[PDB]
Amino acid sequence: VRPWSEFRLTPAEAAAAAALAARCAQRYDETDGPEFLLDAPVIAHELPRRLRTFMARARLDAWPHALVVRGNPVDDAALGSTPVHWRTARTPGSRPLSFLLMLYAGLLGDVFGWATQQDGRVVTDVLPIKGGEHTLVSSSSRQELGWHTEDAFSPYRADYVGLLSLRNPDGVATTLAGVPLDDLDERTLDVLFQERFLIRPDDSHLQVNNSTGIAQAADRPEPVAILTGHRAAPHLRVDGDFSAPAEGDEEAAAALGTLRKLIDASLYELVLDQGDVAFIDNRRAVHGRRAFQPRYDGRDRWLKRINITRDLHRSRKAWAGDSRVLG
Ligand SMILES: NC(=[NH2+])NCCC[C@H](N)C(=O)O
Ligand SMILES: O=C(O)CCC(=O)C(=O)O
Ligand SMILES: [Fe+3]
Repeated sequence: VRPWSEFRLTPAEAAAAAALAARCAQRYDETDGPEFLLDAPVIAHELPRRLRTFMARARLDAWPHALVVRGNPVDDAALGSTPVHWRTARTPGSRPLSFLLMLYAGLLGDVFGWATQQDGRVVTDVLPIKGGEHTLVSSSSRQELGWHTEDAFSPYRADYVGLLSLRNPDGVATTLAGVPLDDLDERTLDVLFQERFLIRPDDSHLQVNNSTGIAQAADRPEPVAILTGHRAAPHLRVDGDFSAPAEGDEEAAAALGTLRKLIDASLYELVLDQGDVAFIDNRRAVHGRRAFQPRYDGRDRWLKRINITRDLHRSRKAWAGDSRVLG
């Protein structure tokens, strides 16, 4: 095999991890509180050793687009109905699973949120919101969520995007694609490495997607490269919807157009069943979500998600209130 690295917890490992998260949910008032934010990486050292070994070695592999952990138990009855909105989605039934995601994430890096996304929460919610079916945000449904680097507009975007599937009864697939190196000619590749492209911020950073900097990003975007790093294993920064060539740059336009078609043709599906966790490498792969028909009956697809950077100090310029919410 697969383009991702997969780990399946044994029942005993899964019980121990869940018990750990339960303990944290008893001792800490909230997942995004400063106390648990600082303690979670240390508490994570108590997770099962086989899981910690996987996370430590897999993060260092050069190939995988995602780290996938399967087999966390989720009791639908204890979980309760899927919320109608992210504002009210911190339900007691989902609380321990949110702490669990935080613990797993603490093995990979430093977690943060965005002041302009779900009220600057660190653990956020992905669920279908009635009326937002044909939008370009993660609460869409009937409209396929086009592939994208998470927060491509920003130089402080996550290195990893964590997704915990609380329920996915219809098996809706997350979509993934890597750099199509096997099909890019060297000239096209060279152009993609140059600062000849524009990236606007996606709609989830707009004021209409929050309760009661981003402006200058979609209005006066600075030219940026789509590919960086090693020619033979580039890092990727693109958004299928919000990317564009520099004004009048027909050679960059042709390179982006080619890249769109190659990623479209190489997109593959990863189904996160209930309890599955995925950490998507936001530098090697773009990700999206297949279109699906929302239910609105209380059992809709529901994910918790979290942004992870290897170095919070790389984003010092963007620290808003504290270091864990970027502006
Ligand atoms: N090309 C795009 N649709 N980009 C935006 C992706 C959705 C974004 N990850 C969100 O949480 O809403
Ligand atoms: O809907 C999914 O499975 C992924 C959503 C997504 O792209 C995100 O919020 O990072
Ligand atoms: Fe995304």
